[PDB]
Amino acid sequence: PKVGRLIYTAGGYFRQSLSYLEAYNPSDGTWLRLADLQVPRSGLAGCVVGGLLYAVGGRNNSPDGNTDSSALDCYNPMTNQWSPCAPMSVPRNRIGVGVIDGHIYAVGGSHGCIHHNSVERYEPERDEWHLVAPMLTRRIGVGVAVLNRLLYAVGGFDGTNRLNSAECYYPERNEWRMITAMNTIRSGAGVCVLHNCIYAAGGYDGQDQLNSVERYDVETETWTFVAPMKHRRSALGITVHQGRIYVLGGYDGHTFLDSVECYDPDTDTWSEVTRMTSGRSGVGVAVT
Ligand SMILES: O=C(O)COc1cccc(CNC(=O)Nc2nnc(-c3ccco3)o2)c1
Repeated sequence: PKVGRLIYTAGGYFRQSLSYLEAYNPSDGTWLRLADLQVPRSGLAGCVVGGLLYAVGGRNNSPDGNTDSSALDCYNPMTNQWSPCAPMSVPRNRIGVGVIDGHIYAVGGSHGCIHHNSVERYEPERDEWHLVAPMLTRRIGVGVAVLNRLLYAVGGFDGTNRLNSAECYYPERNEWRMITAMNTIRSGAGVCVLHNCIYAAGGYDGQDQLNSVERYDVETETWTFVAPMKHRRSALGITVHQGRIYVLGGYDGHTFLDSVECYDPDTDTWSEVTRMTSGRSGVGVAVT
């Protein structure tokens, strides 16, 4: 094929919610603009299932109004087209998603002043949503990752407190269990899994955006700091591509970042590999 896997960035915020879909090719550093979202959105989550890109929740924060989204839309790289899917039970801004067994899990997020602890599961082959057990904590700006077929919800804001706690969901049981809490309080952090560990990068602690990064190891059941990113940021996009973590854009209290940093787990170092076509925060990112 002309290209390998690409890192897709959908939506985001800059002065207002965006409809951009762009793709970065790690092999030659080129960016490509694709079909716009049907509705602008930011604070959404992105994931892939069966070669299809999904844009979940978020909100359309515009000059003349704000509308939280319960929408799920699907993008097909093969034809460069967006398709509306069944919507979720409720709008979820600052949502988290994870994929397990080809099913998409929508986690927490908010609707107005409602901070969800609820969680629902989407089955693409049926285009239908079903709620599952709710998290033990209400979490918006929660980070979500999957490890050993278990869904992890990390940090966030419960409506009052910003959290350093994290919990794990066992689909086979439909039970949530708290795990060791992180070193740092983080809402709107970038959370992903890489080489059998969960990473939590950046975020906001209630006083400033963060550049520190920590890693959870399941057999020691502990969170350990790794090399920090060069640029502090919350509401960043994050994904994994061939053994490395990519963080995209974000917000640091002063700027909408276009910076994209890459983490090398073998040397424990971060490098700025490229820049988005324009700075922005709250993007949905995935690789396919
Ligand atoms: O809805 C989202 O996903 C993000 O919402 C955010 C995030 C960070 C800051 C804000 C506040 N909005 C904001 O600062 N807008 C703004 N700032 N500067 C401009 C601007 C500059 C020139 C023209 O407009 O617009 C909203």
